[PDB]
Amino acid sequence: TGNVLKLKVNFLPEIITLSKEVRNLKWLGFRVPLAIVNKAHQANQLYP
Amino acid sequence: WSLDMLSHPQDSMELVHKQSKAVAVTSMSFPVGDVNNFVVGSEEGSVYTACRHGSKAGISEMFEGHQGPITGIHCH
Repeated sequence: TGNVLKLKVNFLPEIITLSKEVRNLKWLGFRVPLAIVNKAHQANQLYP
Repeated sequence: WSLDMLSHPQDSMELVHKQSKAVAVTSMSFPVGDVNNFVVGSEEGSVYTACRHGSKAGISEMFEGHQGPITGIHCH
């Protein structure tokens, strides 16, 4: 009540997905889609 | 990082090469009993003996063996 607002970002959008992606690229790029592989390539050394 | 210098982890002894992948390490703890073997245990075994530097701070003398993600990684 009062139209106040906190903050949020998009890092939380793939928490468990980042855990699974880390394990996937940890072994060999597990059974996921090709878009997930491209996202892993654009997020592995980019999550910071 | 150093004991007084921890504004960023300086000694980034990556237990992987410099390619483009999230080559992770499942619950990579160091060796228990202070044997300092930072065993970087990947999702498919590969419990790398990730040390500080040199030609052995990684998966050179990888003390793996875990059928799956080498998670409980701490020596005797």
